[PDB]
Amino acid sequence: GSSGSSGNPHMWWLQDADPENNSRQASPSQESINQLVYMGFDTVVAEAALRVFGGNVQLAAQTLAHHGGSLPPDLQFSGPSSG
Repeated sequence: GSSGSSGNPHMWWLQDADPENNSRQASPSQESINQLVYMGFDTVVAEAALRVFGGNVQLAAQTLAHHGGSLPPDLQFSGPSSG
């Protein structure tokens, strides 16, 4: 990955409740990511997680929790892995 510690602005303070939230494969949603960070997962991990599991806050947590921040190092046969 890449160092993550203060850089991009959170942006989108308030306003606009639901801009575009449909049940279709696509990038994650701030909230979905924010809701993740809450559980105890670096945003990056949250965003990366959602991406891993397509974009399921649960699927992510289900793992992020089970594992406990770190993601599955053996989730993808050939891909990213600390090892």
